[PDB]
Amino acid sequence: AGTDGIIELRDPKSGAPLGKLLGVQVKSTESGQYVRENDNSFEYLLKPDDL
Amino acid sequence: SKRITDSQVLGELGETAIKKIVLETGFLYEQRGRLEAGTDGIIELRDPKSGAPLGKLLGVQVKSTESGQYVRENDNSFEYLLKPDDLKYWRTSNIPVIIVLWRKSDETAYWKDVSDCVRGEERRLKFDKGTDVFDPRSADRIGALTIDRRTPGVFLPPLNKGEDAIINLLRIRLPDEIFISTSPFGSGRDAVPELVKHGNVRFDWVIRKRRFVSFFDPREYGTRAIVDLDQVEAVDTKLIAFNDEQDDLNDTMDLLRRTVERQTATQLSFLRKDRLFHFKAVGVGKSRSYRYMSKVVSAYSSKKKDGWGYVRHHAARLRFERLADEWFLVIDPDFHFTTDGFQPHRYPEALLAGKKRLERNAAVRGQVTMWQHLLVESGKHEVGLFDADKPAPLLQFERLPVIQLSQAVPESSWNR
Amino acid sequence: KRITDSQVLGELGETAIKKIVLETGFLYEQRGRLE
Amino acid sequence: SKRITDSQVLGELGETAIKKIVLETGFLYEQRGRLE
Amino acid sequence: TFKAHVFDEPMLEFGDGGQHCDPRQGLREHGPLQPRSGDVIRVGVIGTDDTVAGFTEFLAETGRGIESGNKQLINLNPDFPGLGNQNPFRCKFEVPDGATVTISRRQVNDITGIGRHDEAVRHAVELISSQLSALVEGSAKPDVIVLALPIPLIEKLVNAKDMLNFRDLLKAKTLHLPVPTQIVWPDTWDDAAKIPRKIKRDSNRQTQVKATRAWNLLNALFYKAGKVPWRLLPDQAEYRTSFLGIGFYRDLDGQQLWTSTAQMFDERGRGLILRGARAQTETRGRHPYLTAKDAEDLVVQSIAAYKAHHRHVPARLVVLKTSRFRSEEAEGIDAALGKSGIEMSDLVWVQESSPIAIFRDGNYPVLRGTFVDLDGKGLLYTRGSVPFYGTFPGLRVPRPLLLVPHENSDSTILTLAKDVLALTKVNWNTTQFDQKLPAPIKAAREVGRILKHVEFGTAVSSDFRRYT
Amino acid sequence: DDTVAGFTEFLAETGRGIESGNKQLINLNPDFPGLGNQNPFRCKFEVPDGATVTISRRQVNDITGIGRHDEAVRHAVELISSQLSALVEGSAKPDVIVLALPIPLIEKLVNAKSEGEDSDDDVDGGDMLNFRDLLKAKTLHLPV
Amino acid sequence: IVLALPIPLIEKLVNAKSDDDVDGGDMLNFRDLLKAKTLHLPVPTQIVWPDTWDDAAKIPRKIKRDSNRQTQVKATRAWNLLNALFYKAGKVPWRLLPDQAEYRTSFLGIGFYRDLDGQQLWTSTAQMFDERGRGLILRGARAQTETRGRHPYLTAKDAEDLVVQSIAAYKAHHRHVPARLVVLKTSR
Amino acid sequence: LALTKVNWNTTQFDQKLPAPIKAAREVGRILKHVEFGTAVSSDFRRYT
Amino acid sequence: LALTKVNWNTTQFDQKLPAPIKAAREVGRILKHVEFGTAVSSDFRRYT
Amino acid sequence: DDTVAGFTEFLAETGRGIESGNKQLINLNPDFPGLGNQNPFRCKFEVP
DNA sequence: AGCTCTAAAACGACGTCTA
DNA sequence: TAGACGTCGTTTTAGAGCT
RNA sequence: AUUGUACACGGCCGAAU
DNA sequence: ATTCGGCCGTGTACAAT
Ligand SMILES: [Ca+2]
Ligand SMILES: [Ca+2]
Ligand SMILES: [Ca+2]
Ligand SMILES: [Ca+2]
Repeated sequence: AGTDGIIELRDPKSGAPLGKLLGVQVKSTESGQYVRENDNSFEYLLKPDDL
Repeated sequence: SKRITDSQVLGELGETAIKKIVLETGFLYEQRGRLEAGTDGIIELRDPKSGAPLGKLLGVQVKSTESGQYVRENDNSFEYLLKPDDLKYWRTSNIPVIIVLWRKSDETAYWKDVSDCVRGEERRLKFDKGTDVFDPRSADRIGALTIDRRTPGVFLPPLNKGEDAIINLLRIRLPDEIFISTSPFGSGRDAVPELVKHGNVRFDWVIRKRRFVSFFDPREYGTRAIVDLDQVEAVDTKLIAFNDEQDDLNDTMDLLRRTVERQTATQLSFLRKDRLFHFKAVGVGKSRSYRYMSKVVSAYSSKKKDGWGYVRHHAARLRFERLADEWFLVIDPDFHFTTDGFQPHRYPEALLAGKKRLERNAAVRGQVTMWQHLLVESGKHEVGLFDADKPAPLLQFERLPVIQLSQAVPESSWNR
Repeated sequence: KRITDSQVLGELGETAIKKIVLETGFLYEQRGRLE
Repeated sequence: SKRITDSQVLGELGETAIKKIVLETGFLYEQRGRLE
Repeated sequence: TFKAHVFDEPMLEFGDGGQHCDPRQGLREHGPLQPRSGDVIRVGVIGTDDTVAGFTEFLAETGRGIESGNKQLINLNPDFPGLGNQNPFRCKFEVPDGATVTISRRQVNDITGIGRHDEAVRHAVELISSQLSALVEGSAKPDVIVLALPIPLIEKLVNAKDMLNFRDLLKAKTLHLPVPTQIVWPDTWDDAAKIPRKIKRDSNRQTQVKATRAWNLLNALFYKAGKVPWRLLPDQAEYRTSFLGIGFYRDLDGQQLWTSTAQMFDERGRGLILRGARAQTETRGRHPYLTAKDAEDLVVQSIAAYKAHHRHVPARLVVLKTSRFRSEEAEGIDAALGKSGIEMSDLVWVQESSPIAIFRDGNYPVLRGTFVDLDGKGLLYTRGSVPFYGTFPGLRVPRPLLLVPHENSDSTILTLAKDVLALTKVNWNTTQFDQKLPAPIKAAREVGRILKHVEFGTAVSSDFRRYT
Repeated sequence: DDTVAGFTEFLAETGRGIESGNKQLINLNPDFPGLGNQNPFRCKFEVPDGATVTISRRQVNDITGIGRHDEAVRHAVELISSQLSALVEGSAKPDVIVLALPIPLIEKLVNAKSEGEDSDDDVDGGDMLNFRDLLKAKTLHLPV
Repeated sequence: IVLALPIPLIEKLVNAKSDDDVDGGDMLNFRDLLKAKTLHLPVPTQIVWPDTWDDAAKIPRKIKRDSNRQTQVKATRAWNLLNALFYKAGKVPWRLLPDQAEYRTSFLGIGFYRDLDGQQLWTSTAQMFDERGRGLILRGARAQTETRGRHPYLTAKDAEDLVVQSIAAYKAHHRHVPARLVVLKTSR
Repeated sequence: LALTKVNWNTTQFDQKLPAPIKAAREVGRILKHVEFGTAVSSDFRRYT
Repeated sequence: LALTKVNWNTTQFDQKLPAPIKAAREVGRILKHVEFGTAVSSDFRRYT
Repeated sequence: DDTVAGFTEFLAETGRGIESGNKQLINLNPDFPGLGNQNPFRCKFEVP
């Protein structure tokens, strides 16, 4: 699907799961170099269908 | 040793069973791992027309049961008590959460939004066995919870598998044989009074351009004085009925309507100023009822009221069209108003406008089915069941196959 | 993107089979995304 | 009232780390469900 | 048998590439397709002082926002966002100082004193048109002029105390003024005021909720200001097409029948030109069809209008008519196409009186956009249950459109139905997108009402701003 | 556009499977299985959008309006070759191109009878041009 | 298809040294002859010398027999070669960004080339126009006309038949004649 | 100037000649050896 | 007899003629209109 | 067989990325990215 | 300082009191 | 009869315990 | 006439007897 | 007169089950 995982919040003190979900998509690269990557910043181009 | 008790496998059986139900509905299920906190899965909506995942999620909690009865089960509804800790966790969620109950004994699944409290009791839900069933028929209802109805601009594409709709057409099975002749009479109207003196009135005949045509042989069951016997040579119906000439279309349509009138003459009266077929009223002030199939349904074809009153005969505008060299009949539901049931009413404005305003698609569709049942039955074999003085009807009407619609109206979700 | 009806059919079959194994008495473990 | 103790989170983290190590090796790892 | 199909709702464009299926919602998110230059749309008002002040506050009342008239259906009866960052037009409507013309009580009493309704209508038209000229020539210079008719005038001009129609006569007699007009009754901008009906004096006029009224009225004002609100989203690779709707209107005497045409085509870039025009030469007759010679001239004029904007003849020409295409019209149209070298052509008769219908189990009608092929004749449900609205917004039962293409049609009925269904969403006179008729067909009829009083040979503006 | 839409539906219809014409001889007249386990080619026959070229009614009337059959065939070949050239150099290049000839074009090119008075039927000549053979010969340079 | 010519074959075909006496100096060009003779094949072909995919390889020049040819750096060679390979595979890499309000235009370039006999002059033309949607068509055609001479210019009839052919090619994709037609020519 | 950036034979965009002019010359080199009257593909991929 | 079952123009395997004979006649129909000395593709998919 | 194997390695070599030939002018002489997310053609050049 | 049971959390239904 | 409270089953790690 | 639909009424047209 | 086809114009009810 569009997302690759769901992050659910949880209070680190009491351990109570807050129930708030958060979609996550993960792009994995192997020894790549992002577009216009300096030593402090870089860019990334999202696919139009993902938006 | 290690044991996997029947309770554990049953609990996993329910989660798999609900996933199977969701998947065949068309959505996507998302089983949560060991760290589930009260939601047994996540449901993502999908568009059945295009297959695109809609991206709207909702939590699922599944509570299985091998056998037994829920709280206050009465074969119509039951209740379920929610654990307070579960209810508190579900409230904090930013997505809707639905609880699904699965019973192994009768392999049934019921669903309900956890926020659908009954009688103000927050931790009690009241199911309904006739409308809370978990299955593909409820796809639109599930997706409706994923949006806030209070904010503008939120909507869901139709999620049902599809529907089936009637076409409001009746296929006409014409007899393969048509009786044509070059009658000496110049016009049809001129020959009408001449028929009365001779007798043997049938009135399924149309003559124009000095040429005669009918489905019945004029030599019997009808008069002969209007035609010359030598030139009466019977020919196949396909030669004139499906012939491209415009004049051959007009007489065929006129012949079809006049033929239809005799077949339904037992119950239908054909008005002339308005080309309207209306149910004839037996008894001046006696309302009628006609029964038709779908199931046994009795509709008040003739209805009368108090005061000076009127008689609301159910009416139709029967019209004939030719499609793909095959003749069809169109039913246009309408109403006819009469004071004593025989002569027309004089101010049917408020009655027609008042009556037509109220009915909806459900009522209009019922009238189409009623008329379709009547015309089909009116031409059936053995309708007279005598083989003499009542021959088999010439025209056979059969319902078209039901039209298949890919998308379906989310009518169930539109409850107010 | 899109999810073809054949793609969801495969998951329906695996879920149907997993359902069949469960009341048989055994245990079923659906494998990961890798085929 | 619902609580996810650090023990369960630590166990899940250990399982995830072992799966990550296995995938770094080049093998395939399948995680068993509730009925493990 | 008969094969069905349910078209998805065509997508619209609202500037900056904004795409949505709902005009009013699409305007909220992205704004108008063509952004208005400046930030204020100056609106002139003509009427009695109470009507002028009553409408002036209504424009301000829209700035603060109007609460949704039915919370159950906020997609069908949405709120008006107001002057915030969600302004549907990204502009504010003002009645600038000096842009107000007042009809005196003596002037109003002068109109109502005339016994003859037709004579009173003509006397009112020349009075109002004179006041229109003063507003245009003055330093105010509005963009759109609103005529707020007082209740006594409405009781006289519309109701009694064939006959002339005040709106059609007024629009025709002001076709020579640059600023478009807009008639508004007091019921629109004030819930307290009630106007009795014509035949039934006891009954009042039932109107939509104020939020819906503000959506439709201000959209018309914005369009009449000079900017196109929205447009059909163009496909990636489609033929450069021109749509020509042909309609007929009764003559003033009530016997003869003229031909009124409306043409819609995409402009170069972001735009949608809607042109209302009349046949240059009309042969006297009562015929609801066309002659081979005049049908040729209508196409030739249509091609020239398209060629003026694009500098190339259209690739495909779609002709929509209110009556069955006959052999004389088809061969007349073919002659004009051969002269201009148009490759493909469609000739569709948009019939609304067909008795064929479709019914489904349940209390709601079939979905909008459902199509069924009938031996090459299309049964399109341009109106029906709308999933976006959550209901079917209408009376008893929607009546489907029967599309009967001529034999000289290049495209299939499936493609034509999709185009016809899409054309129903570009009627800028309203924000509700479930219109029964396509815009070229509807605009042709609306043009005919105004042109009924315009004398033949008079040169009039082809802009649809003056007829909507 | 009638033939293009008609043939495109037929390709989808073969995907759903077609019942055998003669059940008595199920080997000589089998049934097309369609998509599934028994898909004969293990592939879907789809017509991608933008891979269709429509012959306008004026273009068909241009071919039918030519008196001599041999001239009409040659004119038709040049017309189809131009459309074929545009289809192979477009963005959506197909694997195989299907020429779904309309009924009027077949009548004029194969049956060689014109709606008006027929010229080449009156003057038979030594032989007659074959549209199919000439079209294949004149499109040998095209890659599809 | 990539034709990776070996070094000994390049020496014979290009440098012609392995040379015989010069006869007119109109030596055949292997690349142009190969491209022409395989125009009936359905797959485009690409010629690649060894020194582009291998920095160690060195082919001496034709006349300057003591010097190798100098080539661009390996990264630049990979950029140009793979872009050509992608284009010949059947897809357009990039296109000019079109202005929203622009006339539908068709570009027609006209050029001339010496005949194989070295005296006569033929006309070769190329046409550029963007198809409906995201695409760009570049056609290459020779004027189907018989007016042979040495003039580096067209005749009245020759140009008319050439422009008509270009318009018809445009009308095949757009189904409408272009709004603008820009003709670029190498001679006055 | 815009036409110089669509030659497709090189990734360096500072081309001197417009593409239609350049493409015409590239077609000419191949067509010297193609005898007149022979039908050939108009695709530029066969000449670049 | 074996060569009669490789006529890919049809799926009915009982064919009266071997494929080399059948294919040689099919290319004759197409090459009838091709001028001599003009290079044409030898692929049989262009002739079947 | 030397050039066929030699060019095939080059196609795979471009997949791994080629360092720029002149870092002083990184725009005139850029480095070929390879098969990462910066793949200029989003496809693999392979010899089957 | 090792084992070993023992706490502590979660989920899965299902008797049992407890009214 | 409903209805938490409970026992039973598992994982999960970590502690107080007897040693 | 903010907006259109549905219904009701009325007028008229095209082809042949 | 009929039988088939169709069209345009002015009013009310209603805001949608
Ligand atoms: Ca679970
Ligand atoms: Ca308006
Ligand atoms: Ca090159
Ligand atoms: Ca074949």
